[PDB]
Amino acid sequence: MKYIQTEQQIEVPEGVTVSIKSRIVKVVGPRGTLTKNLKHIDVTFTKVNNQLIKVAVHNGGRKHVAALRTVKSLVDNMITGVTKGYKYKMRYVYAHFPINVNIVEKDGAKFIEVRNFLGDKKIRNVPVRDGVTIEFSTNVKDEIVLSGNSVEDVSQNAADLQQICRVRNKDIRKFLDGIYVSHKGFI
Amino acid sequence: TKSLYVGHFDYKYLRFQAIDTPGILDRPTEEMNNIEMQSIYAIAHLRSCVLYFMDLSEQCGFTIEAQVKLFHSIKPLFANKSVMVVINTD
Amino acid sequence: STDSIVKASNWRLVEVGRVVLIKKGQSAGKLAAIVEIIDQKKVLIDGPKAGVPRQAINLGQVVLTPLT
Amino acid sequence: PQNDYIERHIKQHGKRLDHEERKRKREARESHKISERAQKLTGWKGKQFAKKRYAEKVSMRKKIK
Amino acid sequence: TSWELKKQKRLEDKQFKER
Amino acid sequence: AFGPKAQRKRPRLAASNLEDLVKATNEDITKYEEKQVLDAENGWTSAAKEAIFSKGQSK
Amino acid sequence: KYTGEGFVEKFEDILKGFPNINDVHPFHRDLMDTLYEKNHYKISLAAISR
Amino acid sequence: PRSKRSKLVTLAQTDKKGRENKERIFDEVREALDTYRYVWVLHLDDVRTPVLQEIRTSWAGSKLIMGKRKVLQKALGEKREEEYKENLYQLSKLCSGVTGLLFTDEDVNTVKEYFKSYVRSDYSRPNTKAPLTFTIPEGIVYSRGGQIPAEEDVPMIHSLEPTMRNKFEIPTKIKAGKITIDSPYLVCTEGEKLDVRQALILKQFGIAASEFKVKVSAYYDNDSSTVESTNIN
Amino acid sequence: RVRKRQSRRTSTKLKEGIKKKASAHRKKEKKMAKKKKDPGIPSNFPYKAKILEEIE
Amino acid sequence: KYLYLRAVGLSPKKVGEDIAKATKEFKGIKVTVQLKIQNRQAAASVVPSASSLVITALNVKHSGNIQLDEIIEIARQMRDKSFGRTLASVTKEILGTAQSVGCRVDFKNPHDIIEGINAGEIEIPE
RNA sequence: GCAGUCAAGCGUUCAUAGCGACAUUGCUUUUUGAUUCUUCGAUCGGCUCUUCCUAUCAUACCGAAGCAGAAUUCGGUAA
RNA sequence: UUCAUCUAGACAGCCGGACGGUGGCCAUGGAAGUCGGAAUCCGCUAAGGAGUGUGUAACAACUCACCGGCCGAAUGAACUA
Repeated sequence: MKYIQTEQQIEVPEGVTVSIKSRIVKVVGPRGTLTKNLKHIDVTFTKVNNQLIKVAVHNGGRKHVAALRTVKSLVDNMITGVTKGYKYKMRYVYAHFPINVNIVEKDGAKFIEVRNFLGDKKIRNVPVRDGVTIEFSTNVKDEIVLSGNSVEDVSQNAADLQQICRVRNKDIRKFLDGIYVSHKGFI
Repeated sequence: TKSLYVGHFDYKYLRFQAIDTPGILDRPTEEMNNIEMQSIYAIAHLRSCVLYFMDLSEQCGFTIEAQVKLFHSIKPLFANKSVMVVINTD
Repeated sequence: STDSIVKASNWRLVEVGRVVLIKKGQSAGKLAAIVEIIDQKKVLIDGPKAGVPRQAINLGQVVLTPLT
Repeated sequence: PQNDYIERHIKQHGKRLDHEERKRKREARESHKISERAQKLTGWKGKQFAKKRYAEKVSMRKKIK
Repeated sequence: TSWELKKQKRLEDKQFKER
Repeated sequence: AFGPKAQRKRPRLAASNLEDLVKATNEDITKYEEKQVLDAENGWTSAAKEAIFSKGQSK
Repeated sequence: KYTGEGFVEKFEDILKGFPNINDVHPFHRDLMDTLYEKNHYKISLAAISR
Repeated sequence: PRSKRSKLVTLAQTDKKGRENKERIFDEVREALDTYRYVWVLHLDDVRTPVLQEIRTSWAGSKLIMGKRKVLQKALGEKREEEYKENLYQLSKLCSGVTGLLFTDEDVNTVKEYFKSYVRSDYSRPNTKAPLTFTIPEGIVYSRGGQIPAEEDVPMIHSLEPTMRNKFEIPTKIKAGKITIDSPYLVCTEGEKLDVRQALILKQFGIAASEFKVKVSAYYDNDSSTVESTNIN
Repeated sequence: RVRKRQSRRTSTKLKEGIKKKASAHRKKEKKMAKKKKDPGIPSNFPYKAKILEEIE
Repeated sequence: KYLYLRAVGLSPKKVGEDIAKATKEFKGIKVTVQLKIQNRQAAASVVPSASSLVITALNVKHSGNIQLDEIIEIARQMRDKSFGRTLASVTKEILGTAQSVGCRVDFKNPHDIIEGINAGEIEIPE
């Protein structure tokens, strides 16, 4: 009904620094820095005092209000990622064929290399995204951890991993081989 | 087990088939269930040898008297079937 | 220099005391002060100094000044 | 083969790692996709979809009654 | 008494319904 | 009878005097073997019937 | 004619694909009788045939 | 009328109570105040119904009224003006959470000694450290999970492996119907403020190794019409 | 590869026939035709308790 | 230790006759049994159940005429744990079990005798 | 199709008139896949060659199925 | 538009309770709230179905129905256009 003004609050801890011209957002903290463009959104920003940033929408509808809330959520994710970080643990399973997971540096591009998935000679290559670090978890069988500050890049890379090793033309009730996300969380 | 299960092996360059059957109770036989009538029809029809396992022991949750009772109950099927008994350890 | 530098984006706001310039009508270039707010589009203005009658008016007929 | 082999297999190994989450998410997205099929599926398929939905509404009404 | 306003109007609603 | 519900544990097609079903099974096996030799493939076929033999038959 | 042909193709796939519970072997016959109730079996298949 | 969440309706027998139940509790406490001599407040934040039933069966003559804090506050009186008897909001303010308000005609010291000598076993109830420490063995896990000789217990049911793997965050595999792990998972240490999933792990393994002893705060006598505060556990 | 699109041009024969269809249906409905509860004092009206007083 | 092997109509053989000789003449009914298990010794004895006690006091069917005093003796038999204040309430608790069994207490349905109890036409000796 | 049952709603300013969506009963011939299968009065079909539609037979990619694999069934995009 | 809930705290979330006779009766190889048939009662309660679904060979465990704690002000359903 054209709400005259709607507001959302964004809390900033002490170590974090937030810089916002028109709708570009830069967030700097211990773990690094992050940037995001929100010029598609048509909202208004303002600051109260070094710990509280308000986002406002004037004379808008349901979709505009939803955009306000999701903007708040995105900035909160940026702050959490620059402060603590995001860590996704994935486990790869097999019944007969041991899946061999390695890393290769090809033209300085950091590809993840999967071999012998369900007994195939094809070599599945997944490009690692910038701001993502892979390590093979020690003392835990067949687990790989993706760490970073961009939840988007981390989760999308994990999704690429679990999608590239999909099973084709076989009953999944029987064939359980694959790579699956075991855990999501912080560092 | 509620069904018949089959296995194969090769002995003396010949394929044999072993059949595990779920169970029989002593059951005066004008009332019995479709799980035991599988066992009965299998023992009656096929041209096999037949191995009765006794398990001479307090285990099994079943007494030796009941075991020999079942054997004596179903021995009419055994009239042409090449029977052996195995004790699996007064 | 590690404090937040969020912009402001100043705006001329519709508020009681906000003075406005009437760009079309019988007044046609006179000043008046918003005294009350009827809705998003209508307000009540009053200029006795320049001589405009107290009235309800749409905001398209006026233009807000930075003065209040 | 030979009996309920997949039931045995599920008892022994178990269904997948990503089975329950995906089922929950399918049940959640079904609410969106039902309306998606309503505003789409031009023609006979949309007509049949509407028929089915009406019958399902009547069934649940009678059940609650 | 921000809640009490609503509480009073609910009660007057009830009075009207009774009458 | 059959299904997930299946309120049917025992039959009514039941012979008593347990030797009787043995007498039955042997009779049935003998009858079966008899029918086998009574009514008694490898990757060749027989040619088509000529269309002239169906001339009396017509709408 | 097409609607008739579809139904009879489908029903023929049921009738020919399913076994004749008589006419197979006494062992399989008795097994499938105690499993599926031969009477119900034959009655359903006769319903489809008619 | 659209773009809402649909309420998942289900068809059960029981139905909500409403204001009639609360008015009934109100009248009950107010008519029991006139009847009995002493009235007590008991903080029972996390209980078992068999424990509460034991406490109730301990005396059929005395009354115990549970219910909503704000309803009992109104029955007693939260303001010094709004009150049933004198110096009663002084008692009513003590109620903190789940309060079981007891009425009796029995001596003060019997109650005082009973509700400090009464102690039972209970789960560790998260946001409360547990006096135990558990490394699960690094082989096959059993229904008690490292509490008795495994030759007594059986392996837990395969249906719990999704739960253990996802909700409890345990690293879990299964070789045939048995659940299995590679290394001994430590769950808790003594003097460690417990969390929800640790509590659920101990509950699943069946560990009631926490001391439930009911706390009593205050006490009010009708003839004297005075309050008296005694934190006794 | 996008497919065809129906046309919105009205081709006069159709609008004549529709006029005749409706002129016939109106007569048919008029022929079949040959074979209150006041809603009250609605809520959200703040001064509703005053209309109950002009009665006597 | 303790186990429950109800199962009626280590050393798992001698426990069979130890259980049967807890139900020598009575019961011929599916009663509940508690087995106190020492080293390999099965001290087995019946734990009282309301349904089995009722069916002693009386496809199969039930019509009892339990006479209103055998139910009181049953209520005395298992007012032990009972989670209930008075025998006058445990009797209702047992009359419900009788209603579920399908018996006929004295000559009426036991819910009508619960009505007579809580109305003040039937007395209970406390 | 005919004749019915029920009832979500509609309901001369009708409570006990009427209308009535979705469901559902009977008739069609049978219960044990033996049915020998069995036709009953219409006032076109065949060459060369081009294009178009999709309401997809095959090929391509997917979804669901007691889909072990193999093969197959149902369906979505696709001319 | 109508009907309902709400500072004696509504809706959503988390947490806890979710009991006792009782593993209610028939049935069965086994079925304990949840393959099925028919009862569907009382007790203690703040509330807790002889049980809403997942599950187990059976128990277990989880869940909702219902109650309570934290949260602190509006909310839900059916209709019409």
